[PDB]
Amino acid sequence: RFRPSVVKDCIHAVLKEELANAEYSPEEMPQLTKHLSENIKDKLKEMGFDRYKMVVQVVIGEQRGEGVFMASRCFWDADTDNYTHDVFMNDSLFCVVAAFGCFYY
Amino acid sequence: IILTETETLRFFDLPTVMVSVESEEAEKVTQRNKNYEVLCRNRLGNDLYVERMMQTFNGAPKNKDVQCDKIIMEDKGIMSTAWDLYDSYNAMELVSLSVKQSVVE
Amino acid sequence: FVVDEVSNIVKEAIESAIGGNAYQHSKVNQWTTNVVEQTLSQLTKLGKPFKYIVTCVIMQKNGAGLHTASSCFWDSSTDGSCTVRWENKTMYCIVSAFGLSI
Amino acid sequence: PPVSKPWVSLGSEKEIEEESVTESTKQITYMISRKRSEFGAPIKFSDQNASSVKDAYIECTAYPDKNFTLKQLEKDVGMQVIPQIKDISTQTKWT
Amino acid sequence: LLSQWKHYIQCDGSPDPSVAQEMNTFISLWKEKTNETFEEVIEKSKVVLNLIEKLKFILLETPPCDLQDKNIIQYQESILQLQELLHLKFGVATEILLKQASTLADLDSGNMEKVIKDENVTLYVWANLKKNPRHRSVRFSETQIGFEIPRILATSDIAVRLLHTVVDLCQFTTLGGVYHLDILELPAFPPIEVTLEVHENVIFFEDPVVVRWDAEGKHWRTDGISNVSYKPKERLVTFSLDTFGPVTLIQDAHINMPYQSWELRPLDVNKVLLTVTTVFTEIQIQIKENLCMLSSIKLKDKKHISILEGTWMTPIPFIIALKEAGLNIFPTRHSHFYVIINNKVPLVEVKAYRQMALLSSAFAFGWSKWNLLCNSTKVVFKVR
Amino acid sequence: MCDRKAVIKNADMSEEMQQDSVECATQALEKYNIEKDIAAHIKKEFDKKYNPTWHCIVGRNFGSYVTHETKHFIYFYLGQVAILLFKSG
Amino acid sequence: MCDRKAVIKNADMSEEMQQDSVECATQALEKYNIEKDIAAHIKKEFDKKYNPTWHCIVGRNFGSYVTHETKHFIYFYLGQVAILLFKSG
Amino acid sequence: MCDRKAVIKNADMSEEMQQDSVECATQALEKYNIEKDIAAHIKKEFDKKYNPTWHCIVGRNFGSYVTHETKHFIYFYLGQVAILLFKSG
Amino acid sequence: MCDRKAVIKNADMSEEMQQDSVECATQALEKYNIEKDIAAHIKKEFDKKYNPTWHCIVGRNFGSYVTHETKHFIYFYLGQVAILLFKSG
Amino acid sequence: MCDRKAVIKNADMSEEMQQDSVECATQALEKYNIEKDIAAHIKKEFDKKYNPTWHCIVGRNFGSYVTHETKHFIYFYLGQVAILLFKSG
Amino acid sequence: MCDRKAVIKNADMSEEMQQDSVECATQALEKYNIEKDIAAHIKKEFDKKYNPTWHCIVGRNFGSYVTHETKHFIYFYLGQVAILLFKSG
Repeated sequence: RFRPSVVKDCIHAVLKEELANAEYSPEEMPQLTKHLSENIKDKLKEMGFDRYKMVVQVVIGEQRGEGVFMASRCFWDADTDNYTHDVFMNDSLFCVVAAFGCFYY
Repeated sequence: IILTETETLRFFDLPTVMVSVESEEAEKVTQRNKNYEVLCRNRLGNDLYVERMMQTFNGAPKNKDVQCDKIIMEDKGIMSTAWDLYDSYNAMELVSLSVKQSVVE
Repeated sequence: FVVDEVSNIVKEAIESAIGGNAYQHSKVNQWTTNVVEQTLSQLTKLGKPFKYIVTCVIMQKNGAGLHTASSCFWDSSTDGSCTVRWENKTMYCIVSAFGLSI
Repeated sequence: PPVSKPWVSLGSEKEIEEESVTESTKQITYMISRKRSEFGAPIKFSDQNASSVKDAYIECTAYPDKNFTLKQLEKDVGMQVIPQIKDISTQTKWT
Repeated sequence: LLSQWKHYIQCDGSPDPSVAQEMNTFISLWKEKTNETFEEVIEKSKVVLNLIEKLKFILLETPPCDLQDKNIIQYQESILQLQELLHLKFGVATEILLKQASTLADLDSGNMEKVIKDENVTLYVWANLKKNPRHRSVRFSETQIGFEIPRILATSDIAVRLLHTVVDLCQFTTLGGVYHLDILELPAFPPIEVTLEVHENVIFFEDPVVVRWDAEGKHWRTDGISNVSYKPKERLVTFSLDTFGPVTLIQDAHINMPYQSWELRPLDVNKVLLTVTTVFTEIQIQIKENLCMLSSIKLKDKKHISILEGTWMTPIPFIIALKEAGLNIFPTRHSHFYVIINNKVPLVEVKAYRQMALLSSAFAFGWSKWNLLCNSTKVVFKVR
Repeated sequence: MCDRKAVIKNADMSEEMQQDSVECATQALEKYNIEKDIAAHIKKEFDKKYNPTWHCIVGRNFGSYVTHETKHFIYFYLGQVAILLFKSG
Repeated sequence: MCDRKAVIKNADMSEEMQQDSVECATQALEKYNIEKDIAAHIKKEFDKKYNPTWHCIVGRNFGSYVTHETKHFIYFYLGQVAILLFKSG
Repeated sequence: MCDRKAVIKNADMSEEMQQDSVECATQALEKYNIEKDIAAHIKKEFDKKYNPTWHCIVGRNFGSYVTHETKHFIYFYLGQVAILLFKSG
Repeated sequence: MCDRKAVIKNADMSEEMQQDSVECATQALEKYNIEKDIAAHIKKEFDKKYNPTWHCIVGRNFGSYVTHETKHFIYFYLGQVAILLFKSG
Repeated sequence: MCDRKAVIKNADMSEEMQQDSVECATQALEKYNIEKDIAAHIKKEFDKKYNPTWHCIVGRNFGSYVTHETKHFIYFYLGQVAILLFKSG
Repeated sequence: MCDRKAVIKNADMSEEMQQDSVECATQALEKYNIEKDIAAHIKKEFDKKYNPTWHCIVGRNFGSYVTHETKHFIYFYLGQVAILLFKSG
């Protein structure tokens, strides 16, 4: 079964590992977000959720005093399918990672 | 398979700071900035920025436990057979006629 | 999962909820709610055997950069993803809808 | 003695009604029935990277905006503990 | 009370509805039970109607001197709560069926049609899945009941539902139940033509008047209804509605309580037969001990087979059953306002009927035409 | 009037409102039969005349270890139905 | 008019708009049940009436360390609900 | 290892500590047979790990109406034993 | 070292001083049991860290509408205790 | 009045309510001849008077092993009719 | 192996557990010629398999009125012996 707290802990571990010294740069940054989304997806594979489709979304942006809102309304089977998220935020950027695990019948 | 719409799932909420100079709130912004600078400059009257204590009074929670009274649980078996019925009746009539004969003397 | 149909539904929900309104963070939460609620309602009215995951990003246009990337995992023949970016003079709205067959 | 004055609404409840998030539609529930023999189907799942699909990544580029040079110090933010006092009801399952 | 005990064992001996604590326990179990199907709601609706009927029997059989006002209002509130919760559970089960069947906005089914027929509730649901403006005649299969929806309703995402369960109600009676016509949202405004079928248990001696329920006024009204046409051979009522809602067919409340003649003759010492001949029908009723039964009906000198025939029951349920079947020969206190009667003194009537029943075991009594011409203080009748 | 005797088992209360809890339980068992509805009636009534959160446990077989405010614990039997009512918040 | 008694705990202003804070807190407790809303109403009206630089916080279990202006600090109870209101701008 | 399946009925929780509540109830059912000691074990372990002022109700026939702080409510079944664990205070 | 997980609900800082808000609260929860002293420790430490115009509230059931400096707002849960840290001025 | 002497064989009961079982059996045999209706009349009167969790077995040849509440087991003879009345629930 | 047929007169159970009642009754009739020991065998087998508080009535003349839990009732004949099995408690 998809465990949101363990998935959140692993997501937080990767976010703290990678984004601790990361500043804003639009040149390196699309590749960085694609790599982060793929890496979070692959580590949720390595956790090993059987018969579970995985949806990972990463939204990172510049910090300048801006106004951001991230939220989701979704339509799943509430007994088997579940979700989590994490937020990293430093001097130069903000990062949001959302994970949605959906059991397949 | 039951599929249900989930609730509000907020993942991130960053309030803005950057308000445009062309925005309608910009003059309120500038007046608030000037008032905050005036406050940060002036400490005239007594201790103008005196730090004060306050604390809500609630709680004092103590412990007593409750266990319901256990209904005592007993198995029992009976014998409803007509032969036992007639034998029992013969036994009580025999003991009644036995005890009825001792009062004459 | 029709990507064009999902994109049209997402665009209709964004235009119905946000509109031509300027940036007000007191109303950003309500706009975020209404966009994905309308999108989810229209996807369920389509009623194809898909679990739907609809997420919204709403971003003030102050010059700060933003992006959205999704690396996900499914049966690629049946399930699909559709991300739509919308903007006005003051807003960015990036809505991602994922349909996953049952 | 100070008489308890009648409360006079002063317009700051209107912005609360603006700020309050209300769900426009009821929660929609769908039931789908499938035969048990079709459950436990063989799995054909594949990775979809963000670099593999054009729609999987969307970027808003950064630009120096001279309009947003007015550095306010003054954002009004509201928060609360997760709502409802939660007077919830539980009952044992009665046969 | 003993008959309550007996048929309580025979029909619902397991649930135990007769005690008020277990009645509130039933309210409790219906609140606990979720996702109730229509068949489950019907199966418990039998218990609901049994409880309402028992409370009505208590209120009508227990004398008002022995009935406390608290008891009367408690039983009436229990009846109203049972009716409202029962209709709410029918609505919940109908919503469950609608969300089971409709599913998609279009469903790829063309036009969903569902007819469910029960003893008390008859349901017709049609869904506009195709949204075809050219299809405006919604006719349910195997019935002539239908609608003629406008083009906007034929293009809209609607379902039309029929649920067959200021008008002076002292002058007019509601007959055939209530037809709840509704436009529900599927999960310039011409009147909609509605064709309905009259209930077979109701005899309309005239054309029924179509009235609609002003829910804001909480009364029946004759406005908003046009194109009223009645086919008595097919028992079909066609009428145009400006706005859908609860709709019922009414007739004047006092039409057949007046009659021509009567005769109470003894069959045995413990049995009599009362033959009452009206303008429309001759009703023979057999009275034995505490039970009365509908012996025979002669509808214009033609024998009519009724469901109530052959069934013995206590006098007040006999009156209720005949009134519900439409064989109302039991007048009310307001019946003299709308019926031409030869009003006698109530004390003279009470004494005369007491001696009538005392001598009814061996004497036959017949209607006298000189009763009409004797005054109020006196009564004239034939004896043998 | 259901003749169910109130048997006080554990009560750090004052005596006036112990009668209030007994009367509220007597009213709640008369109208309701679900133990959570009885717990709904007793707690909500105690919410209107004392104010803080309150917690009511009604049933015939339960064991509890709860933390209550001072002068705010009562546990009693109304016949064979055990009502636990403690205030915490 | 909910008769919630105003028990002023720490008063550091003039009496006129101590009454206004009591009156303002009465408005929010009647139309709202969420303490964020009660904090939002008193803050912004005091922003509207006594310069747009105030701060309000409302709740039942909260103890602060705050910086205010002299002649701009109150903390009071309207019934049980504790309301702290201070200007720091 | 007693094969008693955890049937979650209502859980305003997080999922890791849904497992902790199930594991602690499994240890409490295995170690104690009186429901007051089972409620003592589950609540006290949730006092040390997730702060004080928790409440545990353990039984087979009880109906409750309880006020809990948010993300701190679970009510589940371990076999035929119903465990109500909510936090207030 | 109490295992109270730091859950951040709303943050407008850097990671250097989101973590500073986490550790100073962890020191303040351990040192003080009264929420006013916990808020006293948090604001005093951050008055000497990021200029002496901060404000702190420590508690469990409250709501605020506060005005904050750029890059100087955070609201997080240290286990069950809700702590706001905003700088005004 | 039928002179059916009551023979008490096994009564985990009280003395006043042994007589209540005998008298309720006396009216049940007098009113009803079918043993399932005799069991119906005895059970409900015990359901109404004490608690609605009784069970009644009426017959001449039946061997049972029933689980009863203590002070709630009777098995007696009324003529040639054996009546087992036990409470469980 | 005696060919004692099982005709099910009344059954509020499931099919796999009605069959277990039939098979246990067939074993109980084989080993025990006494109806209470037949009833003791069927009930105690059902106590350990489908939880306690079962009741078994075995005999050749009995009219009963019993309260049973849902999906826990049967009344059936094994040859000429009617065996009544219900769960309550």
